[PDB]
Amino acid sequence: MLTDPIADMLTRIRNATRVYKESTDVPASRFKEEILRILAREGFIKGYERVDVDGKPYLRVYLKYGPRRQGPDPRPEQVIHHIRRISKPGRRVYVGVKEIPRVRRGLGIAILSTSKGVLTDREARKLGVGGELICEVW
Amino acid sequence: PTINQLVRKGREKVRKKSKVPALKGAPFRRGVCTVVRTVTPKKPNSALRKVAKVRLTSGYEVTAYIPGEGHNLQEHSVVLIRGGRVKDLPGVRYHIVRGVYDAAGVKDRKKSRSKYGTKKPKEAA
RNA sequence: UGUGGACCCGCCCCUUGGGGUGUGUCCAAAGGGCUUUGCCCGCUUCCGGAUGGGCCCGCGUCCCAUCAGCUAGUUGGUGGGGUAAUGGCCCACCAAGGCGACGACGGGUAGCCGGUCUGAGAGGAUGGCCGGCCACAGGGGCACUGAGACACGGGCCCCACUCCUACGGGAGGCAGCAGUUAGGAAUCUUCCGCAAUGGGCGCAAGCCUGACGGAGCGACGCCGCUUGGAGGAAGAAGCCCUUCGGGGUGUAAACUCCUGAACCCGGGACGAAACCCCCGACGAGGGGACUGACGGUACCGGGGUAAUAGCGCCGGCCAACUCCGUGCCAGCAGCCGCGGUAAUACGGAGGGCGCGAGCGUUACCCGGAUUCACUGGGCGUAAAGGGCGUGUAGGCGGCCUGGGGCGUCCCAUGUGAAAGACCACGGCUCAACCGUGGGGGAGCGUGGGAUACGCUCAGGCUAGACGGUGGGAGAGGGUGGUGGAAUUCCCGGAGUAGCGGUGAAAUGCGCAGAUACCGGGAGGAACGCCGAUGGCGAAGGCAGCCACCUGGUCCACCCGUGACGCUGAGGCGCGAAAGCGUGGGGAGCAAACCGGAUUAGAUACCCGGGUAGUCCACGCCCUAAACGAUGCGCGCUAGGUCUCUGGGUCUCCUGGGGGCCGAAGCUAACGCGUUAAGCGCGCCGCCUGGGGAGUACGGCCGCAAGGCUGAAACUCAAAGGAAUUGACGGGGGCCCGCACAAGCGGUGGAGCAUGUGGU
RNA sequence: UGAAUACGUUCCCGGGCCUUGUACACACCGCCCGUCACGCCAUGGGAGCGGGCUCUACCCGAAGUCGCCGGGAGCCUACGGGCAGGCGCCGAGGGUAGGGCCCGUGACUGGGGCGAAGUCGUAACAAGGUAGCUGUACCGGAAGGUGCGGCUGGAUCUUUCU
RNA sequence: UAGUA
RNA sequence: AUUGAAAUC
Ligand SMILES: [Mg+2]
Ligand SMILES: [Mg+2]
Ligand SMILES: [Mg+2]
Ligand SMILES: [Mg+2]
Ligand SMILES: [Mg+2]
Ligand SMILES: [Mg+2]
Ligand SMILES: [Mg+2]
Ligand SMILES: [Mg+2]
Ligand SMILES: [Mg+2]
Ligand SMILES: [Mg+2]
Ligand SMILES: [Mg+2]
Repeated sequence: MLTDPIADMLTRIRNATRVYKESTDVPASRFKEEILRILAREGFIKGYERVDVDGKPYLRVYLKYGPRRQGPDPRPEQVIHHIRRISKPGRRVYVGVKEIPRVRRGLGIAILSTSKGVLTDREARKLGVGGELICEVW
Repeated sequence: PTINQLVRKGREKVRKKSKVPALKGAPFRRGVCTVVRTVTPKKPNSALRKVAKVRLTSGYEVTAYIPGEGHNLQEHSVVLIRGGRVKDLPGVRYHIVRGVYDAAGVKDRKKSRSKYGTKKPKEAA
């Protein structure tokens, strides 16, 4: 049926970015929109925007890459190196402010859903809340 | 396995077993000798290797190995056992301790005197 | 006598049996000492406090499902008893209930915790000592007394055991401290003291305390310290090497000065100020005296002797090499492995390395082992995808809005004993040890709050799923029917000597006329060409042609429902071949079997025959290289090419299937690569070195054969996967050489020469 | 002085290049499987004999608490009652009959692991000399061989052993 | 035939 | 004796 929408998305982005595509549709939800803002705000993507495709709501996603590169294999470095579900339908992961992960001594995100709303780790830490630990990007 | 599966079945603990029933753990056990055959080994080796069968205070009757140069052991000798495989002698999982009971020390032994069980000498000493 | 308290009844408040209250009934007591009329130790009733405890509840608490069904006080009721008190705790009567895959019942094992050890952590293992809770006091019942017990040094009965016994009967219980014995690899003194702390009785003095405070024995553990310090040769002797020059032990000894562990003398503790007495008032406060087991010890001063070193190791891993000895012997060995006359691996030497009052060994625990993988693993060929479906429980679940606030997050607060661990600062000359203070924490109760995510409830959507209509291909399945080619048999014609069979043969069949040929008939099984790299099915599997009955599936239209979904333990059903039962049938083929061959033999391969069986009906079995060795579903990620079946606007485009090649990526590799072995989510099933073994036991199923589930002892240091270079093949292709063929001359036979074997 | 013969490369021996399959690497004089025999070890089945736990039925039942009596039948009484004693229920445990179950011994008997140089073959690895494996079914000193169906995890377009 | 590259 | 052996004289 489509068991995890959030993961599907996290993956559509993993997959597209690895053949250096410019854009990617994902079928649209509010919670999906949210994660994308944090993604955009921390400059892992250029951004997103709604659309309609065959009568139906998608969110186009504008990926972003490094500069073309030197020697044999000139493929760019990649702005999103690592994106990964953590809470999952078959095993939900919840953490309190005291146990929030510090992805990659600082250089990394951990998107994280709380009662104050969807938030990065430092956001959440400073707001002092924890929650369902959605995923991590670096 | 899926987590649900792990929740249903768990992982199973690994329990490896004793390489040595000198029963009750016991770092040593008392024997009375029974037979003092001589055994040929295996694999790529040859030599006449000294052995005893031993009735144990465990109720066990087992083949143990007499280390060192010469020995003083026979049908009623009465030994201590420490366990220690031989390797060339399949089914030989224990050692006789030289220097306790009717097992002799080892005469004229100068180097590894503590094993072999042989008191310090008095030559220029 | 009734401050009061108990109980029945009533009323009030409170809310399970808590307070209060009114009548009625019921219930107290003990005396002793004096510094004797005024104190002290006591007594009785009540409410309270403090401390200790009883019972109830939520959650947590090992292994086996080869233990799957358990239960008659059993589950609940009414009323009794019983208790300090709830309750099938016990009893009478009524009812038919309770528990279990979230593992009841059964079997094994175990006192639990603070903590200890290990680990980076998660976790694993553990519960000695010290502290907390439990249980037990030779084994099994029971009660009495009492605030408390169903009582280790109280009682009763039964059992076992030991002792006394006048044979009737009695006595007894170290799992208190010592100590004896027995088992055992192993575990101490029948010690000093009540001086200190604590406990019990006493108004006190005091009496009791193997609690305790000490001493004794164990290097059993941790810490401290000694066996000397500074001089001292181009270097003694001895012992080891030696290319005979020399090298090593080695500043090491000798010997020169120095200090002075041990030992002798002198002095000598803290731990102990209370209770008690005297002043005061039996208070507060003041004063005073008694008391040391450790002990003549610690510590101080004086004197003063150069005064103990062992164990393991030196092949690699792992720090340290040479000579002799020994020859797959004697022996070593944690693992790989050393030893067969030159051994750094064995045994001794010298020397060296490591620890040092220790050093080795065995056992057990965590580790390394991400080798049960939550953190943190896997399944095409390495161990591993269930033979396929159907679907039960369970796990999981699209887009939008709203309510609730169970999951989840945050803040306060309670709990989290002391000891331990940790950081400080002290005290024994240091430390070990010890003390004082500090700092933390999950988990759980309580109050308050958040609502993104998960849950739930209400309503909505249409992208998932399902239906409608119209169209399609198909060896998908079941039933009946029917067609022609071939073999075998029977009848007829014609016709003659063999046929068949092999590498070669023989058995065999044939003059009762076979083989080969023409006609006719009977019967069973299987369907040539079409035919494919094809098609259908969930698998197994499905193939002449016709008809009937019936399943799945694809497309187009975008019409209907409105998440109706995915997976699926167990259950049920299907499941090739062989096999089994009853009854048919039987042409060809053929285990077994009977013969012919071949061979060193030939229970085989080759030949001639041949029963079961192969086919049909009904019923069983339930397995497989049941193979894509690849579970099912969904979403995402270049292309090219061939092909089956649809549709369109028909160079081609858009589906659905079947193949090959290959982007990215993956993989030990070989390979996979929109038909994933990619990137991801959900669910199931499975693995955890090899042999023993798909064996044993057990349970279930089967008429049987047998199937499913499925170990251990013991043993090995491997068993494996893919690729590499070789070598090899009674594998392939291509080449060459007096290699064979084509030739010419010879050895092998004779006599002798020479060399060798042997005698 | 002075020949004969060579078509040709299928065969035998030695060899060169490419490719293939391999369980060989002491490299085919390679590896390797099963019976039989010898020794060591652990183990399954097992008639009887022995010992323990245990469930069900009936019967006997100490101590003790509780219930009833407690009499013209004993003792105390203030006549209310109390005590001695007797009856009962339950009850440690015991007995008989029946089952289920563990331990021990076990005559007789099945295979298994391991052990420097024993015996018969030659199944497997090269097309392993009849491709191999495989479920099943008969058969045979042995390894195996046949039948039926399946899979590629098969190469090819005179006769055994070391 | 056993040990031995 | 033969190679270190087992076998074998
Ligand atoms: Mg040694
Ligand atoms: Mg681990
Ligand atoms: Mg399959
Ligand atoms: Mg299903
Ligand atoms: Mg200090
Ligand atoms: Mg059949
Ligand atoms: Mg039949
Ligand atoms: Mg035949
Ligand atoms: Mg089987
Ligand atoms: Mg050989
Ligand atoms: Mg050898």
